[PDB]
Amino acid sequence: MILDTDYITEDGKPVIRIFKKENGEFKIEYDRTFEPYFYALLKDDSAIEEVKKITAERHGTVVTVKRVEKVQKKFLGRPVEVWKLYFTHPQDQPAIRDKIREHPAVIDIYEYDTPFAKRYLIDKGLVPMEGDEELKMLAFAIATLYHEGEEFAEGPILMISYADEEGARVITWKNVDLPYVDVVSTEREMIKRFLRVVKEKDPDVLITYNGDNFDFAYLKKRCEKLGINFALGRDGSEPKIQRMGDRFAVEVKGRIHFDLYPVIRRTINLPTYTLEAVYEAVFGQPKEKVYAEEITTAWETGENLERVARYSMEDAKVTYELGKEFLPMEAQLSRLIGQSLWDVSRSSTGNLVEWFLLRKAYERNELAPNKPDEKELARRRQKYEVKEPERGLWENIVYLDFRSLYPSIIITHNVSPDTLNREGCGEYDVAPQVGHRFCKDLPGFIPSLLGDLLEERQKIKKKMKATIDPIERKLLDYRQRLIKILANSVYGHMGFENARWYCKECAESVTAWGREYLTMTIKEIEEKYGFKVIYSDTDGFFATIPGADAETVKKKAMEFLKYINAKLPGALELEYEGFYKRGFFVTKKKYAVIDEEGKITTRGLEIVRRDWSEIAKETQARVLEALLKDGDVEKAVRIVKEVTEKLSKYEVPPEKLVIHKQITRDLKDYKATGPHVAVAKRLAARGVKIRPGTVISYIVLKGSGRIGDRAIPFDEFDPTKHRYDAEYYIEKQVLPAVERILRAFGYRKEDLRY
DNA sequence: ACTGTGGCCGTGGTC
DNA sequence: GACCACGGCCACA
Ligand SMILES: [Mg+2]
Ligand SMILES: [Mg+2]
Ligand SMILES: [Mg+2]
Ligand SMILES: [Mg+2]
Repeated sequence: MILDTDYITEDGKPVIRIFKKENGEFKIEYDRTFEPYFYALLKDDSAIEEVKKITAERHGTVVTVKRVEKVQKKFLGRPVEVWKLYFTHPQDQPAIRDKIREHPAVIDIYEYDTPFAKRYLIDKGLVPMEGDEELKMLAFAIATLYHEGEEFAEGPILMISYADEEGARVITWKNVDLPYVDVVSTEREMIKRFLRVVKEKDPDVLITYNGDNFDFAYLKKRCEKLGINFALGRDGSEPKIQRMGDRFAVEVKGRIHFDLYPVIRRTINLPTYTLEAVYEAVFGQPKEKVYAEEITTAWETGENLERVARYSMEDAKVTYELGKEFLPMEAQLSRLIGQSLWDVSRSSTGNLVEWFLLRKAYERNELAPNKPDEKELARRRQKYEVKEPERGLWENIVYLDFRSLYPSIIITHNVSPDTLNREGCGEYDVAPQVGHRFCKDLPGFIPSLLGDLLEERQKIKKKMKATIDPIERKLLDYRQRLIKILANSVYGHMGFENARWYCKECAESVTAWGREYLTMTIKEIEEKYGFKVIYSDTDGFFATIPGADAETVKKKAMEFLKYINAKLPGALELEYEGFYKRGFFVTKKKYAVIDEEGKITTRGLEIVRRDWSEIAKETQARVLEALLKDGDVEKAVRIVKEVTEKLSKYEVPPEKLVIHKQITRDLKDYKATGPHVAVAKRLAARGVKIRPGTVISYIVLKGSGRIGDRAIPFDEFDPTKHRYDAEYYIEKQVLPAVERILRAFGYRKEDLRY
């Protein structure tokens, strides 16, 4: 199994290293014969000699074209003759590529900015993370001594914690009597102890959380201060800082630094991304947070240091658990993209798509088109630009959707930049409305690879059902799901402004075909099957037979699938997603349906909005049940009049009136002072410490004037000298919760209260 | 350019 | 009345 590749330099020449793990053994393969290159397209094939003589300067040396060779690659669908230019060293290219491009006889240059070690992976057809190899993993965290006004890492590192399958431990230079704590003399001997542990365990993977920006940079600054060779690399090197945009990232040679933060940040969407919040979201169990000022106070007074020891241990432990949870998916992703786990764990699929396409382009000898320049990226920028669902309560609803609508469209009509308006074909498909014509004589680049992807995904869903190993099944699943994402990302790439295979005509052709096939499918189910489509968005629809039992709907639906799938061209295929006993649809992307087993599902309808109070969420839930499990609209509206009256009589437990709002920043950085902010500023003066991330649990008291002036914290609430604002919780919590739901039923806000 | 972007919204509060 | 800061949805894996 290939972990990664880099290169070093021996006497000015590049030496590819290939870090590998085979049969549980770590190996470094050296390749001293791989040559950097890029392509050039010339006005006349005779001007090659003058191009060979183009020189530049890097450092105190002359940059020369080592050698050239004439090759034939596909470009815009047809074979072309281009000159493959070779050089001595990777770093030669950025110094001479502009001189070759500025040459008059050179029309353009291609594939000139490919990182040398990633180029090696593609040309040699190597795939990271492929094989059986069980990777050894170890996670680690640090706890430091902060003081406001100090430079970064000016204070020492207090504790270092690690965690693996053998447990979680902490190393520190103050005596803490706990069985998972090892005590050393100094911060120096602590960092040295950590280095020994890592060398001893020899992990393939080091897992951090924000290690790219905090942990390694702190360990670095302390190691330079204390003169420690922080030789975490398997080749004796120190961790290496790479800059990815304004972002910083850290690699450890021979291992994989898996920083969880960039992976979590694009897989789940949370208000803030603390380790504790992420562990909560992923595993449901809580994690206590000890703050910088608390850790500093504890270290200085020696009090409650065991609490900081447990927090350090927990940081490591949950980071190892998060690592075991999220690495296999990312490993499958890198195997699919054909790039390193280090790389794919730090980039969005919209950008990983180009690496996948670029590998496909090499596999099929297709000259990759260049990324756009500034003027071109300007012309590609275009401004952002469906019938409202049917009102009422609907019963016996089925949802039918298209299997990979946009990918199937690309494959069925051979949509691709290299097929758009290709002259001299005998068969074209014409896109509705936008009129673009795509050749059908030869398969296109994008459709051909999208076909292999969709076919692969189908094979893997079959092998999934024929696998008893739950580990193997889970990895197959990850692969199948990522394929679906990658195919859609390939469609999206065709519309991306910075995309190499950009093609606006291809993209708007695909949406045009999508609208045509969707409206067609709806017209067929209503006209020839008596269905009524209730709701539709892009690639699926809800529908039922008006006035029909459940079985008649389900059976007649499966018949429509046989009918429409036969009528549909090519890879266009409709499928059956689910049945729903009842459901109502408010507006686009806002609806509620109930599964026969009772499980209710909702689209953006607010149900966990923490912005809201328990009294409002409760009423919303009860209204949904009376609407979907009971079908009584009047029972729902009765519930609303019951709760609004119970609030007005001060008969609702104040505990259900607490509004939990998160403070996002420092109070000094708040321009508009809202109700939770006004409580936070009031608490800060009384002596409390508020900080970015604190939660304010407040209640609104009865009064005129600003809401913030009547808001007190709930632990400050006394039911005998405080009266809550019943009108506020009626008109601005419960009624706004249920108004949009019951406006689709013709009930106006004035019909829901007292 | 996922300690960022894009789209839709709403509300508390100056001025 | 007019406008803004600041949050909540849905995407971006
Ligand atoms: Mg290029
Ligand atoms: Mg720690
Ligand atoms: Mg760092
Ligand atoms: Mg190539």
